[PDB]
This record gives sequence, C-alpha cells and structure tokens, in this order.
Amino acid sequence: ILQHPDGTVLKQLQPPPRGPRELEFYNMVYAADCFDGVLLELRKYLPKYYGIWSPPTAPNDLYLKLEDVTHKFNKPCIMDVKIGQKSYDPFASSEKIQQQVSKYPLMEEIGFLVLGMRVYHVHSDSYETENQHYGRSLTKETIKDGVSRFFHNGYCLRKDAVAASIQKIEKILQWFENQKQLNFYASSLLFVYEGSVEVRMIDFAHVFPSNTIDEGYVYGLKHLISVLRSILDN
Ligand SMILES: Cc1cc(C)cc(-c2onc3ccc(C(=O)O)cc23)c1
Repeated sequence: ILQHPDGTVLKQLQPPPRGPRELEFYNMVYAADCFDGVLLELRKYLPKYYGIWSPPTAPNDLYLKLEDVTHKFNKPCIMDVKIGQKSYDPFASSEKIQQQVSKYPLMEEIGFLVLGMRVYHVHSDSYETENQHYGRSLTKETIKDGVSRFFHNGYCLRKDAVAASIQKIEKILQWFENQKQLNFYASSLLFVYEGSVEVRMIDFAHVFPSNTIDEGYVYGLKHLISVLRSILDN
C-alpha cells in the first residue's frame, strides 16, 4: 500500500492468480453498466475504485488505485481484521490448506484474526503498533482484551468508537445476510477512528462466485460484533 496525498492508495497486484482475481473483483463490482442490486449495495462498503493504474514508463507494473479510507482523519487509529473461518479458498490443495490453517489454527473457532493495529496515544502523542504476530497470538481467553487494545488511547476506552464500529459492521452483516452470489476468503475489515468511524471491506484476492450464504464470513462478523458488544460493558 502506497499512500498518495490525493487521498488515494496504490495497491500493487499480488502475483497470479491472486492479483488478477482482485482486479477482476473490483472490475465486476464497479462495472459501469452493472445494475445488480446486491453489487450496487456492496460498493458502499468497499474503497472507491479508480481503476487499474501503471507507471507511465512501466505498463508491466500493475496497481489498483483505491480510496485511502484513512485520509480524512487527523490521527487515524487503524486496525485490519481478517474475517472468516477459512483463510484458504475452495481450490486450495491439501498443502496450501495446511499452510493457511497453520498460519492461525484458531480461525475456525474464532472466525476473525487481527492482522495489525496502529493506535494513537494522546498522552505521549505517539503511536503504538502491533504486527501480525499479535493477532496470531490471541486465543478465546484473550481475544476480547486483544481487540479492546485498539480502542484504548492511554487514558480511556473509546466506547464511542466501539459502538460506532458495531453499527457499521451491522450494515455489512445485513449485506451478507441478503446475498448468495459471492464468498469471501482471506478478506478483511479495515477499522479507522479518530484518535485526536470507518469500517470498510478490503483485500479481495480470494473472492469466489457462490450459490450459498457466506456462512464463515457471517460467523466471523457475528463473533466480532459479540466481542465489541462485550467491550461496551468494561
Ligand atoms: C495506512 C493504512 C494502513 C492500512 C493497513 C490500510 C490502509 C488503507 O487505507 N485505504 C485502503 C484501501 C485499500 C486497502 C487494501 O489493502 O486493499 C488498504 C487501505 C491504510
């Protein structure tokens, strides 16, 4: 992810098949002549899409130009959460499945994994960051405190941002409860709040056509909402 002051990000396509699949996802959802009610509603929850982009002198080098969801914030607090029970897709080999489950074997039980967070601390005027090892170290005993950390600014728990996050996730959940045409593996929610609220879906290299409800995604969203709700009682 490269941030541009124009308020966009350039996301370099991942190696095939992942990068091309992400491109096709955006192209399908944002098809100008698309009138599919499901997909028009989905647009609300994605970064705005500005098309494929490559450097003037390098047509080989493919990027997606996307809305920078963090741009409108002064001190954005950012958390990336992978959603679902499975972070491998329906075409994964035994070996790849094992690779993916190995990365976080609690995915089936918890239904989400914190990929990272960056939290503005008011008292020190500084950011505290967690990397991928943080979320992969969380268990059923520790997930609630693990998520809470995102919303702690050094002096208070930001229950306002927690509640707003629940309200925004609930709309995404409603979208998922009302579509049976796409299943999403290894995709994420990006949470952003002002540390001095956004909740958007990102990372679409493993989105596949389906004829059923995305039950792993729904389980994950519901578990995540339940955790957030519990935090409101702290
Ligand atoms: C600073 C920062 C960190 C992090 C972790 C994410 C983003 C981010 O802001 N707008 C985005 C749109 C799409 C994607 C994406 O990955 O597709 C990422 C975005 C920005």
